[PDB]
Amino acid sequence: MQIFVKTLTGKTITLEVEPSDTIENVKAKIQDKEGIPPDQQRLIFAGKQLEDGRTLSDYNIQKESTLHLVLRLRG
Amino acid sequence: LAHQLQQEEDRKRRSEESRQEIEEFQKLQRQYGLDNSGGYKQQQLRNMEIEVNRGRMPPSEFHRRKADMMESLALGFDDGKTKTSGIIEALHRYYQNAATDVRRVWLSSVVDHFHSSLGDKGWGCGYRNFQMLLSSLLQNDAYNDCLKGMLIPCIPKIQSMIEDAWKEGFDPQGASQLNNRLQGTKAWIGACEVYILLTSLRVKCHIVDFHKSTGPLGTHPRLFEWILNYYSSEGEGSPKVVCTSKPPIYLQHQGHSRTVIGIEEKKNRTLCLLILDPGCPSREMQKLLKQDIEASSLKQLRKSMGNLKHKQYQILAVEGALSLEEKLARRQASQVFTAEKIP
Ligand SMILES: [N+]
Ligand SMILES: [N+]
Repeated sequence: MQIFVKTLTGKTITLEVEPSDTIENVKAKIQDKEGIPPDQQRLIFAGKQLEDGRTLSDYNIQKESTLHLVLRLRG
Repeated sequence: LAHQLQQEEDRKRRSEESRQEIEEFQKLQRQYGLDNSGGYKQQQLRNMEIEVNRGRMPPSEFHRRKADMMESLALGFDDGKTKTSGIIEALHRYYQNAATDVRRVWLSSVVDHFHSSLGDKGWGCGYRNFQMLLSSLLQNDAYNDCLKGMLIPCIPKIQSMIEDAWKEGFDPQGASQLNNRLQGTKAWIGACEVYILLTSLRVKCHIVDFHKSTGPLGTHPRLFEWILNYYSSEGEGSPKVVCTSKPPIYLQHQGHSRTVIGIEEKKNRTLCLLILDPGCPSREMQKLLKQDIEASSLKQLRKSMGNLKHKQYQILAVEGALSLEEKLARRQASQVFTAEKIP
């Protein structure tokens, strides 16, 4: 299925994923298309930061859902 | 008919998804200070207008404060109204004279505390930490040539100065993450921004990335040990309280940053960080100034390993000055932006 990944500047990419994909796997797929190491990424969906070892299944991610992507460590 | 049934459900699902996404994006852009909704000047005025509307501040006084704010912003200088001085000297006195559970304590050099004002409350932390660090460099003769003629900048000036580092060519990927602009925003910043700012001023510094916990129960012993190593000296005749020449350490976790101004080695051999928070109001900081320090107040400054359980910390530490050639080398290196990682 396709999902979208959108940064807080509005930059958007599409990813091909399965529900069984871990959040770790999704961060790898983002690195694959953008070159951003997974340690620099925080993914948020429905108010929650997504945990590496959980699956898209775990969070009800649907086709054409958008995950938001926070980059680096700021505060 | 069948196709229509599928198309309608999909449309409805998509619309709900879109509404949710838009609402979340808005909330996040706003939290991170990237929604372009204005800056420090605006927030100060809005929050002062609340103070008038609530009846807590005379309308004339709003005009005076506004006038003074505008002068400070024109000059680029922090107005000092959130500054508290003398904390290091007060800690030195306390550790020297008071019965403590401490074997040895190392302190950074003189450091002024800055908290957020009405203008930056909620988002100014990283900038306020930069101001604390800079206050220490500005009293240290090693940095006289690189920092000659500088006063503590106001937050809008710090935002300008970061932009200037981006314009020179530092960290273009980091710039793009913040829309290439900081003035007129409430943007959260991190150690990467503080790095390129200091580097652009010819200050030699580096980031160390404690990217996962290294101890039991999610603790970060490596972090504590790195700070001990930074503050401490090899041996000899070192006194119980050592007030070093070293600058404080900028400490970032996700959502907030603070300034580490020293480290205690307890008699039981455990370590405790001494940390200033730009969220602390002046009245709380003042308590450290009294001759005998409350137990709660000292406790507030002291952070043991149990108190630092965020997943990832970064520090930025200052190490001396750069030549122009070393600055240009670091500017080029910042194109593919990396930091030392522990472990
Ligand atoms: N304040
Ligand atoms: N702050």
